[PDB]
Amino acid sequence: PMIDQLECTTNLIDPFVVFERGSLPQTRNDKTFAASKGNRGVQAFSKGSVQADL
Amino acid sequence: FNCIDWVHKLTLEITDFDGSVSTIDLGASSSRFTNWGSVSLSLDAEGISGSNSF
Amino acid sequence: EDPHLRNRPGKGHNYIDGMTQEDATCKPVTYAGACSSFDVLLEKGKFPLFQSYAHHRTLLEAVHDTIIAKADPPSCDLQSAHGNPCMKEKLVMKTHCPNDYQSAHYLNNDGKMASVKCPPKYELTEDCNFCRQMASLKKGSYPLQDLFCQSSEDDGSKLKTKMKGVCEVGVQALKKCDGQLSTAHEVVPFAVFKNSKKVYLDKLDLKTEENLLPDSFVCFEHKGELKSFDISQCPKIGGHGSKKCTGDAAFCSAYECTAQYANAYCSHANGSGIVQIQVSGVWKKPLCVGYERVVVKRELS
Amino acid sequence: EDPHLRNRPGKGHNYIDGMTQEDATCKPVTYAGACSSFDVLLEKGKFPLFQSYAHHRTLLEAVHDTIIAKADPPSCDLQSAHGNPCMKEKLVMKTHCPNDYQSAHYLNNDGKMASVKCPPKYELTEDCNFCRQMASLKKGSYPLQDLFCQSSEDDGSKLKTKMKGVCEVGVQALKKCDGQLSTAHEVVPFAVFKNSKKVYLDKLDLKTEENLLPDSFVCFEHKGELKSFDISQCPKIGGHGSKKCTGDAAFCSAYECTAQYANAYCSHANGSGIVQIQVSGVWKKPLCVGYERVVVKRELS
Amino acid sequence: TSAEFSFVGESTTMRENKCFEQCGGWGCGCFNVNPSCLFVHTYLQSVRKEALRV
Repeated sequence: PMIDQLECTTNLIDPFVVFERGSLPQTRNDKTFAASKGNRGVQAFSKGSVQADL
Repeated sequence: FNCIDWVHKLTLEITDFDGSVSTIDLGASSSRFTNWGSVSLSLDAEGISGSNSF
Repeated sequence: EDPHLRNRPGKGHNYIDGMTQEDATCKPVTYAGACSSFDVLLEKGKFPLFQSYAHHRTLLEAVHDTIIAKADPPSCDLQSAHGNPCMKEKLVMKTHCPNDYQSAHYLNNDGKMASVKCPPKYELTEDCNFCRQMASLKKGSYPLQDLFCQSSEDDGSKLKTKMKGVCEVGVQALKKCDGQLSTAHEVVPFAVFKNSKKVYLDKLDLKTEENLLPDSFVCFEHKGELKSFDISQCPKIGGHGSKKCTGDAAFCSAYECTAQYANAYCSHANGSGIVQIQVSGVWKKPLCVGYERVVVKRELS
Repeated sequence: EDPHLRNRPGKGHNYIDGMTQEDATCKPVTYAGACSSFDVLLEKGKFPLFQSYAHHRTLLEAVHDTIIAKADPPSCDLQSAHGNPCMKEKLVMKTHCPNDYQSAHYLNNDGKMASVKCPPKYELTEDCNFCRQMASLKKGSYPLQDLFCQSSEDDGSKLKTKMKGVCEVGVQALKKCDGQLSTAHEVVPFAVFKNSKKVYLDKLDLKTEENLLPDSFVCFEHKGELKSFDISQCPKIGGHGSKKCTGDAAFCSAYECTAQYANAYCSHANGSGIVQIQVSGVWKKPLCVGYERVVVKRELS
Repeated sequence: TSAEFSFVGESTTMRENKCFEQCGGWGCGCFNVNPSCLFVHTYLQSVRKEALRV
């Protein structure tokens, strides 16, 4: 407050800086995190085989 | 958001006997609904543990 | 629900051939009058599906609006000698009917207009499956189903009922089960498409959107209560018409708002016009969808 | 202490050409007579700004004091042929007209003063657009804004509406937007300067300073709370005049107090002074600052 | 006290009443699809003609 003036400042954290700093695809350990190819949500790409029963 | 348990999801399409193609998915041990029965997964594969710190 | 309960757009006729003894109050259908073929549709705890969507037409209103055709005979005689055509389609339906009623219309297999009628002066029973001898008798019919009709142009002849493991659901017969039979009183919804039959479904996924048709906008004039105004008189953009119309952005974005030369203030409806259903994964707009209470005969062997 | 809400400084006239039939009670505006163009300005919960700024001029008083320019024509007819020029700048004005009132004015985007009215026998509607039929017709002008005016001659032609995310508000085309438009109504203040247009502002900062102006004191008449009294009849300091007045230190420090020889116990008005707005970070002297609901066309694509 | 056992009596005997949910329909011996009721009235009686004071 300055009698008649009012200088209000907020030190808000910009999320676009963090979003543009480390965006997918990224290399984490032996896996490779990337986006999805259908439903919304983050996924993960592996380097192994397919061992499942339907 | 964050991840607490990585579910092994497999994008699996289903082509019926008449000719209709339906694209669904299966995760961990979940089931779906089709025009001829129900498909589910019996065994998963791999599995990333420790994701609460991300 | 919907605020418009007694107000019916368009014609609003609820009378069938053979039971035209109530046209003084059921033609048209307004806030006043005691219409025996419309008062039971707004009862709490009876037909909630009709209370959810009330801005559209009904079965009889669709018949009078050249939407749903009639069967043969349109009004069966539930007392005539040598049997009657409307018998097996009624004995398989487990629906309750109050007393002092003479008719009870429903939906047949071909999606036409099938109904029964008691000769004067007969009444119905608890299950309203037969006419018995004789308060005041209602001069109309009783809706045996909880369905609502509208105008749609989506073909669905190849989307026949695919209920697996069921012998005869509702009224239609999928096959001739010669072995075992499991008769149970289960509720199963139904849907009717263009040039199709009474298709039964498991789940009911509704959809509420709008369009540019006049059936999605209401109007009212200001004079010294609520007074409805015709919707077909609002001119189009760059076309012709009768009396000028005006409204908010939802109304001005469809028609032509003249403002200073208008005579009635129009407003947007509370979500009405196009009601689509989710069948076979895609979204299609049915004709007469509902949620009846019949008897389903499943398989066993 | 508490200033009254009816003591209008200056001339105190609230009438316009074409609807000046209420000049018997609105010229001037005092406790005697019910002025139709001032009764709704003191409604609790409707115009809080006008109640906060009591001793301040209005739009009509600014017109009569040669402060705000007049339109041509200043009173446009609603049911007249060959279109209506006073509708293109008023259709995007979200207002609300109650009853009885026949005419209504508004502050156009050209900085002038326009007004509309219905020819006999008609009145206003709910959207303040066309005319309808009804009890009595109050020959006046219903205000549609919550603005306050004052006497100032500060030039401000180098200041225009520079809102963020606004393509075209009202009828003034701001920045060129090649994308779509988001036609929607919202709240936003504004401020009109001298020799300029209706400049819209997203935020504003009001500043009130106390001076020794004659329009900053209230007087309570008595024999020699209570009723009001004309302050223009009070004598000045170091002189005489018509009647006599007295008060506390705030009134005796500016004028002359005769104690027992006075006829009205004056005091200090808690709600006056010169009001200034802060535009572009620079304090200027506005003319009429209001707070209405307009249709702002923001961005979308 | 069950409805199918109120005619027996309320003698001083360590007894208990249970009710287990069974199957219904014509495949089990009923006319309704709702599950049937299995009223069980179990009572304990003596075996030996002598007792022991521990």
